[PDB]
Amino acid sequence: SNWDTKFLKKGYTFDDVLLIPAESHVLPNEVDLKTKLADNLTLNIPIITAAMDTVTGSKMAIAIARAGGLGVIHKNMSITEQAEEVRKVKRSENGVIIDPFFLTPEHKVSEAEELMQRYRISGVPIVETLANRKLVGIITNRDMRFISDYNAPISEHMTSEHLVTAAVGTDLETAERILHEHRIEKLPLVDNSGRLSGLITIKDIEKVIEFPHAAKDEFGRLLVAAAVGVTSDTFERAEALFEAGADAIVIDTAHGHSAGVLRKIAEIRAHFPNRTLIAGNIATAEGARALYDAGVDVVKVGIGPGSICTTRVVAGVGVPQVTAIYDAAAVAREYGKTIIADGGIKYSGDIVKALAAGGNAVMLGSMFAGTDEAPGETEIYQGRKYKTYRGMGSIAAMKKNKLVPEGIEGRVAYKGAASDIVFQMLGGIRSGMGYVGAGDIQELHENAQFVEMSGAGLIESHPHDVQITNEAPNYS
Amino acid sequence: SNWDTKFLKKGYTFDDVLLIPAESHVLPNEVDLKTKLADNLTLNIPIITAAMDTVTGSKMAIAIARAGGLGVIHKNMSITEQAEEVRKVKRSENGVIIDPFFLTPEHKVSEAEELMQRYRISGVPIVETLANRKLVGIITNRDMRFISDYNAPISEHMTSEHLVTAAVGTDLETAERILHEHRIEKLPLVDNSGRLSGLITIKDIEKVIEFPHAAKDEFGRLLVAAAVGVTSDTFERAEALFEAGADAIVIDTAHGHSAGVLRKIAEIRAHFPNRTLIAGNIATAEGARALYDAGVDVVKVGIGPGSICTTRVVAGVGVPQVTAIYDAAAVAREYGKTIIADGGIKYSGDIVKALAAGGNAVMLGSMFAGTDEAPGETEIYQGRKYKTYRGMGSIAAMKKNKLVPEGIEGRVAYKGAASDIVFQMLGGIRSGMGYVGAGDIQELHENAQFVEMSGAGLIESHPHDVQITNEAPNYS
Amino acid sequence: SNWDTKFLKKGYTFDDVLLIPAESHVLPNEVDLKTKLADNLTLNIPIITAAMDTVTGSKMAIAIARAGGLGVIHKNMSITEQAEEVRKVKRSENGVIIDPFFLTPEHKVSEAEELMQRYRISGVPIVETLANRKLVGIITNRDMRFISDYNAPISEHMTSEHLVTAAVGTDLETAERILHEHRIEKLPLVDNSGRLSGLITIKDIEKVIEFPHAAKDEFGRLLVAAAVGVTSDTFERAEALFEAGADAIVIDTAHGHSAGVLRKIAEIRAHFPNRTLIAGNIATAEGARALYDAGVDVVKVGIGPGSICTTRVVAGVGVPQVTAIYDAAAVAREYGKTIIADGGIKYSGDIVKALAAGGNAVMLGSMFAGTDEAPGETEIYQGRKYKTYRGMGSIAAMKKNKLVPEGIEGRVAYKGAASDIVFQMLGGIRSGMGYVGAGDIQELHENAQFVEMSGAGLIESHPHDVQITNEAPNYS
Amino acid sequence: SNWDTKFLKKGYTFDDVLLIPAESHVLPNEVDLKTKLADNLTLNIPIITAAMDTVTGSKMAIAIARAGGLGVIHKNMSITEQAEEVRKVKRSENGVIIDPFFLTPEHKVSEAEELMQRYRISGVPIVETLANRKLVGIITNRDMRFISDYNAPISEHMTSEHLVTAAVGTDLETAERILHEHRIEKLPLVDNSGRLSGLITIKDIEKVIEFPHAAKDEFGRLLVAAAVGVTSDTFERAEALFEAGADAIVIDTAHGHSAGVLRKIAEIRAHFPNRTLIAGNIATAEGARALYDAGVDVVKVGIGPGSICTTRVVAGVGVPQVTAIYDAAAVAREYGKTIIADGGIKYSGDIVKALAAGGNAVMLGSMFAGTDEAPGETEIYQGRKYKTYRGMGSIAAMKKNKLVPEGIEGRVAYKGAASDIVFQMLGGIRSGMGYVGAGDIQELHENAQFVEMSGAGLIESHPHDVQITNEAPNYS
Ligand SMILES: O=c1[nH]cnc2c1ncn2[C@@H]1O[C@H](COP(=O)(O)O)[C@@H](O)[C@H]1O
Ligand SMILES: O=c1[nH]cnc2c1ncn2[C@@H]1O[C@H](COP(=O)(O)O)[C@@H](O)[C@H]1O
Ligand SMILES: O=c1[nH]cnc2c1ncn2[C@@H]1O[C@H](COP(=O)(O)O)[C@@H](O)[C@H]1O
Ligand SMILES: O=c1[nH]cnc2c1ncn2[C@@H]1O[C@H](COP(=O)(O)O)[C@@H](O)[C@H]1O
Repeated sequence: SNWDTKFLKKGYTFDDVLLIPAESHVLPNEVDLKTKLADNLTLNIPIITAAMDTVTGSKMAIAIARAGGLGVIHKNMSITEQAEEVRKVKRSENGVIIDPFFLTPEHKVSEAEELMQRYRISGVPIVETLANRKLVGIITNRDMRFISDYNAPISEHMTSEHLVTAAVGTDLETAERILHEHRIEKLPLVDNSGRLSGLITIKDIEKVIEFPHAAKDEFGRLLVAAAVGVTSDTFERAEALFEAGADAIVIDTAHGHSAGVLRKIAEIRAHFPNRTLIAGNIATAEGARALYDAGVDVVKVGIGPGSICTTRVVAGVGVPQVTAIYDAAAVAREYGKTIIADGGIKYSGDIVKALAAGGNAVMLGSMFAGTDEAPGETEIYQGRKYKTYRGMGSIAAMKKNKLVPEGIEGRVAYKGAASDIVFQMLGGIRSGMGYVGAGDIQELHENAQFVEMSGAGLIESHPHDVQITNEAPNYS
Repeated sequence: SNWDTKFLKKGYTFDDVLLIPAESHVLPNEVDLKTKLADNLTLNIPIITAAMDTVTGSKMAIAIARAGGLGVIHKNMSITEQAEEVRKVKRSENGVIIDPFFLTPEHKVSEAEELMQRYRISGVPIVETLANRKLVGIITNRDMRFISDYNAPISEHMTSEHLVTAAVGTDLETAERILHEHRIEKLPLVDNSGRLSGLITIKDIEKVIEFPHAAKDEFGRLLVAAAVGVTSDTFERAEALFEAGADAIVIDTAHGHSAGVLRKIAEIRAHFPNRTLIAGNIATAEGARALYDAGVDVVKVGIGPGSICTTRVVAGVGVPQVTAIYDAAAVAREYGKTIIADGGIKYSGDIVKALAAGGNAVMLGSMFAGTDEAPGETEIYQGRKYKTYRGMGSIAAMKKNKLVPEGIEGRVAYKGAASDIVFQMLGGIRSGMGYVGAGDIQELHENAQFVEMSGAGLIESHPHDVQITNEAPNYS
Repeated sequence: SNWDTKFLKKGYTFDDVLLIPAESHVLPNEVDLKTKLADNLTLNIPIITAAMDTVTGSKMAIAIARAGGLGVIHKNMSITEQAEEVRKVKRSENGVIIDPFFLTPEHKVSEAEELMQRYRISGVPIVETLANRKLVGIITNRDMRFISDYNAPISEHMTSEHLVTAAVGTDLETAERILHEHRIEKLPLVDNSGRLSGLITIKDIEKVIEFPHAAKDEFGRLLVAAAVGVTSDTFERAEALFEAGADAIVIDTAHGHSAGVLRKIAEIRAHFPNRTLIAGNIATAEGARALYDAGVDVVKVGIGPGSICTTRVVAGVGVPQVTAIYDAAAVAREYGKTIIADGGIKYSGDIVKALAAGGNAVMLGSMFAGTDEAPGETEIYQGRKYKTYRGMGSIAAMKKNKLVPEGIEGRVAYKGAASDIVFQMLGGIRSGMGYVGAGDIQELHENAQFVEMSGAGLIESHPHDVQITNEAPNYS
Repeated sequence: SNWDTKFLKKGYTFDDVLLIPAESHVLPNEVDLKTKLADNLTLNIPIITAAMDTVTGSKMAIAIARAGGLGVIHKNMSITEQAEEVRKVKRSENGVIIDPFFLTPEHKVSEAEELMQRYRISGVPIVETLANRKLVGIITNRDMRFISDYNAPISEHMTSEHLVTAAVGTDLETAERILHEHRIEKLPLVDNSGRLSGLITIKDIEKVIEFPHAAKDEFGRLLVAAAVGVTSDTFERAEALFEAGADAIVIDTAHGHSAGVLRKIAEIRAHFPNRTLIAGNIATAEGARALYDAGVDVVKVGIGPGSICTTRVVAGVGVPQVTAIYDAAAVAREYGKTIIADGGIKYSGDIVKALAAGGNAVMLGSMFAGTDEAPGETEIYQGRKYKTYRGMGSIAAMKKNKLVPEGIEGRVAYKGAASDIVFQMLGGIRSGMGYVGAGDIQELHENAQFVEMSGAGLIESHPHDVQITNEAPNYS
């Protein structure tokens, strides 16, 4: 009976501690920000965007991946809508490197314009038979503008020129070379039998230049994760997401230490033995252990620290985030697995503390909530523009009247491009890691130490006794 | 001499702790909210409304009982007024299942309309003799509208039809059946000699449907408690209340660890050996022990935590509520008795903490203070409507000029129906208990543990860094 | 070297602790508020008014004494002015019970009106010779109105009636009897030789009725203390004050643990071996010991807690008041001497904590600062009236430009009569002592215990979550 | 692995502690404020002005030195500009006591007016040959006004009078005597061969009177320090500064516990074996040790406490200042070296705490930021005048767009002359040291102790419950 151990212990939150400076042999610009979450999941920056309908849609998942992070597409939409959202992220870069779009000569140019405008593409590979996939040509914009009547076989108006192709598996470096020698923009990839396997474009090559640290899969396509809950349509949902290309699924739950959740997760794992599973939230060592034991690959920590979260107020449950991460990370290392610090982070400095306490990555909602990419609804008050930001446990989100919320509905100032937000936080992360001499996150877990501060020390830590009219892009 | 133990120890209040999540095998919707306070007192929800003249009158006592709770009628009124207030609660449902109203043929229809409008009833059972109680008929509204001159014997204008009755003790299920077969709304209950014992109505049956979790007595009448102090008119008051139907009395005192209070309580118990006694406030283990030893059944904990309480400021006395509940609950279990956590609760989450620290029920004042049912006086400021809320130790309350107050006078925003307030708090209670895996309050005492948080952790616990224009019905 | 004990320990201030309720056998109205500070100094209430030029002049010293307390006349004025201020307090009640005013027949009625209007009196005892003091008569208002030309011997216009007198030493009870039988208002007291020793009046008898708990000396005259510093004019000042009637002097210093102060105090004691000495401020056990060892009777505790004090901010020195009182009171009991808790008290509850931590009395400045009696200057802002309140270490006070202040200049709202302020605080003191069961201050030191509270607990202790538009006379 | 010692310990900031009063045998006006930082560096007051482009230029370095302190000229300017800034401080008093300005008869009066107006001087010593330096005369204002055409040899218009001189090495006391007997204002110093070595003026003698406690070098010239970073132009910079007269250089770094910084410092020391080196910031015992071991003479402590500093927020790194000073001072004494408490000081009381925790001097930025001398830019808001104050890590400062700041840009109210600010802080320092009985800073380290206070105690420490409309020059 814990009646005699009713008051267990004290917990620390980001504002109770500071990282202590230490000898350092690594400059901020040379710290390694990569983090491997699972065999299949390694990110170039320890940053992940929350699965919230006001933060992560395909645009955000695309922007955070290009920056080297991971986006988790929210499940507050139909399985079909969420899967298509996921496909959009996979189709972004090297979109058709595999599983290309294509039509037959039989089809009508109209159908070609249908998919050229639906998936927004300059050309459509044309194969003899949808089943044979033997490349016979390709229809392009130039072709569509020359064409008068679209109600005709895409054949009559074609490109039966001397097809220039490359073997399956040619990389971007060699394709760029081939595209340059032939003054072309699209390079179809076919096997030794002329069967179409995919297509490489000049843009793909350019995007590699534009976003050098993008987190991508084996095919050079941006990584993406998607969330699902523990309901009757979970499998259906999970299989639709994986089939759309998801590199991992996130079983998002309010209480991950629930028998039911553990039951469903084991069933999900039993069905997807190879896939990467990230699971719901816990804030204790046993909760992390229960989830790992259930087959999860990555455990997300966080009960109540959310900016828009009212769990601690309405249910009276939770644990200060720095302590929760730490207690859970003790198990993550026992199992040689990973953890995501989820919530309560408001400053770049908080990210370094969350990582130093044992996190392998942090999930951010509030910090991205008002960007160009975030799906939130724009509002104007006092002339300034805002972006709605609501907890998934709020009334509006839990919608299709109030029905016992664990979160609130709010809004945050317009922040502009997410790439800028990310750039500001990485600088703080690199500086933080430079101060404690951590060349990589591993050293951070092993060497970084905290000094506890009081409310006054927190005051000293923030700028004080000075009137600020123009704030820093990394401080309020 | 405690001079060497002047600084005894540290105390915790609701905002210093959080309940730690734990493995759970019970969903929120299946947690058991019942709580037995005494052999005679079991509630369907661990909620009780404060004995304050701005919170609990008969309307509130009726609403909280229908929801499964208990209302404590305040004593800031004459003994006669408080007793009638109590009768109103007993007469609400199955109001005349026993001790029915009745008149004789002799009486004048006028007297019948007198009691039909005083107690608001559609019919008046008519007996041959007030002493014989032999049912001879019943006068109804239809009868009153047909009647021209009321200054006449209720006989001349009557209902000497074929009386349809049921034996004493027939339950609502069988009465409903009888009422339906005879297309009637009132079913008189008589003994084998035709003597009237009570009456069952169609509404009674309907109210059982409308409020399925109502806390009721052996007769299916809503439960109710009433408060009394320790003065010379206490006995007179207590006996008037019990005689009106009170299921328990609350000896409400500022300092329950007083020799005088203990003296009076023992005298009250010596006189009412069977009755359920709930007693004044204490905040220590010895105070609870002194009261239990004096014969009390349920001890209420709380010295100074009240929203409108100034005891800690003007007298400088008190103890942080979570510690007080806990220290007292240690004794409650030694004696195998119960405790009510009284005051300082502002959020549904606080209720779960109060219960987890050892409370068997919580008493709420502020949270109900501005509802439809609360007796407070309405005020308008800035266009919005408010409801006065004053401590019973304030000047105005202590009235029939300032006379050394231990509390203040205030007001709170209009909250609408109390049933809605209750519904919001139960949801939070069920979620809280779900997180720690407590299927019932007992498991809550035995298994739930607290983690201590600092001021910063409290900040993290509440929503932050987000502009809220539309709040949740369960958070501010 | 304390370099290894640089961080000595933690200190508590009034807002860190609460008194724990305990069994009680004494009602608030029967608690004993008396406190003996020294053989010569016993007060009826443990309250003393600060020696500040904006708080204690003769009017305040008179009002607090009538209530049973002690007033300390400030030294921010000439020795002559301070002594006369002191005489005014002694002349208030039984003003001429000894050392009466008197003139000879020789004098001119003009001189009689001079002193009748200077000291405001209805009559002037007239003696044959200033040196003989043989009562020959008495001139009264009635006499002055009958008199046309004042430039004449008070003899020509006289009262050589049958003198009614009483022997030296007759008390008020017997004098009242004599005054009543002779229908007179003034009763001269003479020795067996007709020599005038003093005079008793009807008012004196009435004032005993009006203020039953007044703190008075052996002659039934109100008690009074006066402050002096440690300078070259100290002796001159101290002897002028004692000669005016001071029952005690207060050697007020910023740092009482100074070699110089201890030197001067010992010299003051060596010169006044019988007198009651109260000395400067200390906040440690050794400081209290140094002062006691120097010959002081009562030590006042307090370095930095003052509402208008900036010592802790500008010098960075001080110790939380509850800890200081306690550390010093440990020595006070070793020496069997007393302590005054000086400063930082803002609520009546704070008084009980200060007494419970070891204080024998508390000195209040801020709480009396805006009363009728306080010498502060009235100011009007937003229509409301204020009363200036400045620390004696502020610039303005240290005046005859800024010259390195240890305190600030401020103002407080007009509070009305001090008797009302006192009445509100005693009620809280009696309630506080009732809760812990302390029948007298001694039991308070021996039995009362503190429970430590956090910032949150402090929040819980004060009224919260309620809009207050009309405050209590004992809370803000 | 510190993974098991992740939460190292608690840190204290100025607002967590208070100095405890102690027996004292020294009055404030007799405390010794001198502090020796190095063999070559002893200040008359433990105060140094921050190397910030909005706080310390030559004017400030001049004012703080005259007061007995040390000014550190910031490096946010070209090496040439910073060196000239430094020369200005050396030329202030006894400006030409050595290395005097001079011209030949050959030169044109025009060139004489060029340097008389560039360096603002009443006269120009004239020597036969720039290489011989044999004094032949001196041109003065009177001479320039008599002269019509400046395009002529300074010879034609001269002062070949009977030259009055003094031997090299004559002090101000004897020079004053010589200047007085000859009714002259400038006294050339020449060797036994008539070679000019320098010049003493009446003003120099007057400035000794005007600023009696000025911190000066062996030649009676004000002391001055200058900052440099760890870059490729450091040596060039350091040698330019020393050559301009710098008495010490400050290697200012964000993280002084960096391998690179330690490398550069050792190289700087290896090159300047005699010079006084003050180095970057650390907040740990090892960091101080690493720097001392690298050859630094004085270590400055402080990571994150700055008013305009955001290091703790954006990087999440730092340590409460009182703890940092103390941990570092433990090493300073092991090595018998010194420390400068850098940042987080807002009140004079904070200076005493910083010194008591082990500092030998404190560096102040914010407190001087809006003075006459501070280089900040003036701004007007609401009619009042402000002075910009920005962290050297802010965007604007890091300028020649945002580029990952560790500090912010702000402004502070106009404060008037710095001499007044200094005067207010010394008074508080002397009072603070008087309370703990510290006759000098050494006793402060050895005897002073701290008592820890809570948030409430901090409240008690500051003025409270009083409306202040006119603040003290030493408190807000
Ligand atoms: O209504 C809610 N209640 C509790 N947690 C929520 C709610 N909505 C989102 N969250 C979680 O809390 C985190 C808050 O992130 P933040 O806004 O950056 O602090 C998200 O990643 C979600 O896991
Ligand atoms: O004037 C008063 N002083 C102290 N306690 C009071 C006073 N008036 C009511 N109370 C008590 O404090 C509780 C406050 O409940 P709350 O407003 O919900 O926090 C009530 O149940 C009463 O027991
Ligand atoms: O300028 C000042 N500095 C420090 N203490 C002061 C000053 N002026 C008065 N005091 C002291 O502090 C106490 C403050 O009382 P309060 O205003 O009731 O808190 C007075 O009794 C004096 O002993
Ligand atoms: O942008 C910045 N980040 C961190 N420290 C800074 C920055 N600018 C100046 N400082 C340092 O912090 C101190 C702050 O002094 P203060 O304003 O008096 O608290 C200065 O002496 C510098 O060492």
